Formats: sequence, C-alpha cells, structure tokens
Amino acid sequence: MNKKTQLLEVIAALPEELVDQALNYVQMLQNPIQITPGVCGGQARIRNTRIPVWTLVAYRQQGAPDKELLANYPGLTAEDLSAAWHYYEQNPEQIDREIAQ
Amino acid sequence: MNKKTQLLEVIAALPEELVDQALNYVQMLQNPIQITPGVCGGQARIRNTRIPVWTLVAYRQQGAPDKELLANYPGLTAEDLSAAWHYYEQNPEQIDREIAQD
Repeated sequence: MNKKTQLLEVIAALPEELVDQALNYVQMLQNPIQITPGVCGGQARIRNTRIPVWTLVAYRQQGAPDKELLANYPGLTAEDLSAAWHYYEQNPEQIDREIAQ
Repeated sequence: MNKKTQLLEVIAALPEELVDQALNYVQMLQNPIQITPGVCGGQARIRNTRIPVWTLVAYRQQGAPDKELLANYPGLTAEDLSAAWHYYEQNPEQIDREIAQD
C-alpha cells in the first residue's frame, strides 16, 4: 500500500484514548534536529542520520557552499540545513565547542 | 481544539521517510502487551491494567482455561490472552524468571 494512506487508515481507527500520545510522537518527529545520548556522542544531529549539526557548521566554515553539503548527503534537504543553522544560532557555544574539540 | 483533527494535520505533513516509524509507534501504542518502567516494575502487562503477563501464564500453567481468566478479570478480552500467550512463546525465559520465587 501507499504509506500516507496506510497511516491515515490506522489513525482513523485509533482508540480515542491514544490520540494525545500519537500526536505528541508525530509532533516530535516533525523536528528535523534530534538529540540522542550514545548516538554521535549525544550531539544534536539531523534526524535518523549520523550527521551532527556541528559537522555541517564546520564544513560551511571550511568553505563548503550549501550546494556541496546537499550534494554530499543525499537524503538531506534545505529545511534540514536551515534547521541546522537555526540550531547553531540558538546553541552557538555548544556547537563551537564541538567544532574545536 | 480538536486533538484528533490536529493528529490528522500532523500525519498529513509527515515526510514519507518517517511514516514507517510513526506506524510502528502507533502499533506499539495499541499493542495489548505493554512494557514501561513505571508500571508493574517494567514487566510486560496488559494494556490499561496492572496485570502482568506472568500472572496469566502462571494461572494457565496451573490449568486455568481462558474462560475462567475472562470471568475472573472482566477487563480482559480474548485478544489480550492470545497476545499474552504469544508474548510468552516469544519471551519464555523472561516470563519464567518472573513466575519463579526470587
């Protein structure tokens, strides 16, 4: 089956008492950045990848344009990069440390 | 204000690549067999109860037929018992340790 359809069909039959937990989970999945202890050292990363935000920032700082970053990592979107850049803006000390270490 | 319609909105906005993950999560949510640290000391239990799988297996192993379990614990369904027996079949060592004194 088509995946979007498969999920609609499941969600349409879901017990009402599970709606809140399902919503909370999918809302979490909407964030392109993920932090997971014991994955990439617990560092913030692009969701379901082994690409830490700081490595993207480091490659940019060393002169990689966005076209090169996206071309290198083929599941990566513009929104992922934009989210990485926003994460850096909100967490500059942490990321600058990761780059230095 | 309607969390069900909000859930519909968020699933429709989900990238293709995350749909399976969400499917698996929801299957876990609906599974008659639940495992979480804060209920039954992290032992496998029947959804919406504090009845561990191990207690149902112990009763079955002493000869309690399904109909007795269902009469005794009117919250349980046949799907719940069937799922308990499948869980035991898949995790026999774990359950047996829970039955044992310790």
